[PDB]
Amino acid sequence: NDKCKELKKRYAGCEVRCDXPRYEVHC
Repeated sequence: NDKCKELKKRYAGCEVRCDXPRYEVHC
């Protein structure tokens, strides 16, 4: 699963922290 890699990477211009099952993203 490449989805931390690439949420961390469309939200490049925003805030986004992935930690295993946790998906943080402020965009």
